[PDB]
Amino acid sequence: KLFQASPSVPAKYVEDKEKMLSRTMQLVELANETWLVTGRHPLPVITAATFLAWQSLQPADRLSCSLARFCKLANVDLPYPASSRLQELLAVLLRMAEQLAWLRVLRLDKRSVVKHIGDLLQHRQSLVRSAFRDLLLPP
Amino acid sequence: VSGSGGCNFPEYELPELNTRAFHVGAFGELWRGRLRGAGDLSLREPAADSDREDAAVARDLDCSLEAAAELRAVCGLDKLKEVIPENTDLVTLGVRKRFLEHREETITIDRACRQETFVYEMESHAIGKKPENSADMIEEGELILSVNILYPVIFHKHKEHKPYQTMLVLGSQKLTQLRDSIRCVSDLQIGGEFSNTPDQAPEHISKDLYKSAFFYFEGTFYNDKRYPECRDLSRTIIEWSESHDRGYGKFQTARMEDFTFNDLCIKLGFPYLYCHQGDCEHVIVITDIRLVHHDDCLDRTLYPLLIKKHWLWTRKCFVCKMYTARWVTNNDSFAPEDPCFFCDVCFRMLHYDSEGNKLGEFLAYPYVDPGTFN
Amino acid sequence: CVVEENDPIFERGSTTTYSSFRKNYYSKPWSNKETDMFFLAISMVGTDFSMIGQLFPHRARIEIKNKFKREEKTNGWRIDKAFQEKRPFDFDFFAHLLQKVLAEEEKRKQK
Amino acid sequence: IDSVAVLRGIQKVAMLVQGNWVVKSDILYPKDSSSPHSGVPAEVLCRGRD
Amino acid sequence: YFKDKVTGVGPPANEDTREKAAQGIKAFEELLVTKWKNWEKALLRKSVVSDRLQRLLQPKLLKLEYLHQKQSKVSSELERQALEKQGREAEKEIQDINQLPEEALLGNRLDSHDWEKISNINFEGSRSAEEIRKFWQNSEHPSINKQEWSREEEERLQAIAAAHGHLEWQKIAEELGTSRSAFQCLQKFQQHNKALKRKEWTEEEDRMLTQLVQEMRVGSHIPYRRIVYYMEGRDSMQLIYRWT
Amino acid sequence: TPPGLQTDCEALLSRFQETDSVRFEDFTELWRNMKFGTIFCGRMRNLEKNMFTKEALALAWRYFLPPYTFQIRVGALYLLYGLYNTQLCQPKQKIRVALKDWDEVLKFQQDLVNAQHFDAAYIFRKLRLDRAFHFTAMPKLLSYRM
Repeated sequence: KLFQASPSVPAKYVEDKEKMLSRTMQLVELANETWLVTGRHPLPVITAATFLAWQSLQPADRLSCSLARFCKLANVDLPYPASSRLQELLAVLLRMAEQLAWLRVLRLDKRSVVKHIGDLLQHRQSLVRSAFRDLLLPP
Repeated sequence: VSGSGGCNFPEYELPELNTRAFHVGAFGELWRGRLRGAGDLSLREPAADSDREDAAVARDLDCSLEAAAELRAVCGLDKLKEVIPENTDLVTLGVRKRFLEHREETITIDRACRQETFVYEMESHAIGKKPENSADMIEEGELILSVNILYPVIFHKHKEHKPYQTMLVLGSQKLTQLRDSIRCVSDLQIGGEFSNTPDQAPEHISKDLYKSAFFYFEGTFYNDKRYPECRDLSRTIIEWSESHDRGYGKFQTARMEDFTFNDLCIKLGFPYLYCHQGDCEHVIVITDIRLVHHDDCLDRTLYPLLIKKHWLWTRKCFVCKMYTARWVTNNDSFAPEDPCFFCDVCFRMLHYDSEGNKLGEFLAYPYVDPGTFN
Repeated sequence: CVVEENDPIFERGSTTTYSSFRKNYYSKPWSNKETDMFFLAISMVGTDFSMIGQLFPHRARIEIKNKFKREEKTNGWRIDKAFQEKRPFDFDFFAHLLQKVLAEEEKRKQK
Repeated sequence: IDSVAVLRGIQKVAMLVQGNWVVKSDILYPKDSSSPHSGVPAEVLCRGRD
Repeated sequence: YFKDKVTGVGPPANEDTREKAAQGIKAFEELLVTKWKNWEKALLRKSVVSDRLQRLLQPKLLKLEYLHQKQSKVSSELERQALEKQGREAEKEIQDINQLPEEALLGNRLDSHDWEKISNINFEGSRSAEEIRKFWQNSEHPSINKQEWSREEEERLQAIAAAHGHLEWQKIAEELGTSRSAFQCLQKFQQHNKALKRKEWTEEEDRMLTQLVQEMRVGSHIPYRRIVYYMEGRDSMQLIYRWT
Repeated sequence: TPPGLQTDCEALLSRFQETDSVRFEDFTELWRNMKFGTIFCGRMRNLEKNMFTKEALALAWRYFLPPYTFQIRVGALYLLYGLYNTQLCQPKQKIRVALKDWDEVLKFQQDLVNAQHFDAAYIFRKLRLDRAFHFTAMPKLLSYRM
């Protein structure tokens, strides 16, 4: 329901459906190529990706929120392993950012990395190639 | 509709935190009927004097005509001991010694009470104030009402809203008096822009451009129509309240030129809300209500008293730091930050040449410092 | 007719729902001294699950079964060591030790 | 209605031409509106009409 | 709960507020100026250097990706070697850009920088775009001499200001050659200037001094700041002797 | 509340219990030993002493609530009367009385006048003659900010 400014949702959280869909597609493609669709249920990965997308579209007023807050606001039952998938995706994004000179100089973290998801997705190919040049398996 | 539900015997709603709403107007009659209250004149006299006390008490309360009860007088007055709190085993003596020790530790002189001197003078304004004429003296048993407000936000941002002022008003006075007596620097603000011509004299302050002001007391919105320029701000509050089933019952509207403080069925201590000039808000609290005493000011018109004008820190000029600011810049060409402050001498030399030609592109407005009323 | 005995509830938005496909049967955890008394009960009774379940009011039959299977998969050496030693069948002293363990865990919860 | 109050509101939305009041361009063309015949944004219409 | 009784999670807004805010009546909600912090300085430095390095790398990275796409599409071996050499040149360019010292990539004060980007992304909407723009243009920059005066530039400063008429301090500061912002030298000029003070007191000013007392004085305390605000030239320190 | 006074009131309340009867002579005998009216003058008089005496009167009348025993009622009444009568400071801080508290003193004064304790009723008659009450709806002012 984040696409419409209903009375139950503050106008600040509203977003464009097309941009959000594109961002979530890029995020899940990054996940698909990084071995995050094999074995694990899709729904948690999709939820983590769309949450990261919604956050990156306006980190100012959304970075303070969490996955549970987003799910409650969207009125959608959050998958239990969604937290683990979100953590793994954030770790992958961090490992990718370490290769970008300016981001590696920023010395970002699991929380402040969400804002730079745009630049990461822009050059996801070389970044994931470099990350795999140093695979993904269960912890 | 008559006075809303309320009992003139205030019973607490939350013990010691708030009380149920009650018709304050009835207090002027209730407590004055439960007790005669006569004697609001300070007629205390400067032998036959004891004969009056006899001829009174021997028939009112005491049955014995012997003046043996004067033991109280001779003990209280004559046996009263220019003294130091020492040589006795009392705990108040101990706390007084601790206070004196802390004073002798750092405090050098007693003239550090200007913040207290404020309230002292504002209270002395209420004593010894004789009326202008016999027809202007307050009547016996007049109801008095106290009130507090919190306009500014300049105080601590990381703290509660403690530091602002308290007021005092009489019941018999009209509500228009309380409306026009409330002082808020927002009314001194001026619209438009001044960079085009700083020499332009203020043509009209917001006090006249926007006179609309209303109160909110238990669903009773009292509007004002003294002047033809004001507007009914309550038109949106009723629409937004009746548009959705928010649980707020219908609110009753009335005028201010025909309503008195007596019919105010309100709670004491509850944080009411008063607003003026569109959206300027002031959280209000009716703290206490009492009848007139023989020690209060006798002038009725002079009693919208601002009994406690809270201190305020005037903004200094960011350039010289030795004068009060009057102009805030916007889109400045050299200010390190946009909300810079400048005084008259600094504002002119900043962007105006000898003949007053506007230099560079910038915006400026007349910053009426809140200290104007403080 | 009921006079306000139930409270309204929102349940299912009739929309896309998560596919749980899981039933997490609540299994009471195992304490150290509890595991020790369970091991000595095994050594005293053997591999009879019915008797163990009977003498274990704090546990369930399936819980004892899973614990025994895990100990066999992980600590089979301790299982064999316990099966080598023997001790007179103790139904009464076993209940006394159960009460002692209950008091011990109550004390541990008080701390 | 008092003259000053009327004279006060009219200056907000109407602009004087040859002793006559004319409504401001932005009032007739809100920023989210465009030309019904060409579709150019209201900001262009504001400049042209003024 | 301090602001408003209506302060629900989603609070409404009235129509008169639009008119109030349209006429430039900014009175209180915009004067909340705050100071800086060391972590804020570090964040601003990192954000600006990262913005510059990103603007420098983006074209090179895009060209490298295009070269990869082309060498994956083209089949001729000669063109393959040509594109490999081109990507090696681009690789060395990217390397020497990533290994560039952080003094040349800082540019100047008025260098082309996206302030809204750094404000909304890096600062997370903590500081306005202009609030960081000005802070990096005049407050935070290596080209600003942080050393204090030597009591040798005020003479030339005031001489040039009297020769020019005190109209544009910027040009005066540039001609004086102090390598500091106008607001940094003016604070010391007006601190050494003598015209700020006043002199022997006249008789007519006593009327104003007594009126400002009969009108807003309080007990034994006299708010001399009100006098400094109304009466020009008189500071706060020696203005108390006028009533002591 | 002033912490130092919460102990002084309880200390002087011991001498109130020491009294054998309610006749005002016991208070005249007490005054000679427990000169509670020492700080009434002090070394400085300002809002400091003003707030001091205000809080003192308030917390002392607080001990006049119903649950206290008759002897403690008489003690508190006489203490407040003497305090108000010894206020030589510029302002005359009158005791603050709550509307609800104006019910106990009614039967208190009735029992005092019916017992023929002429002094007990004359003290209240003089108190009323001085107009030493602050008629308020509540005994104290409070806010929710804290």
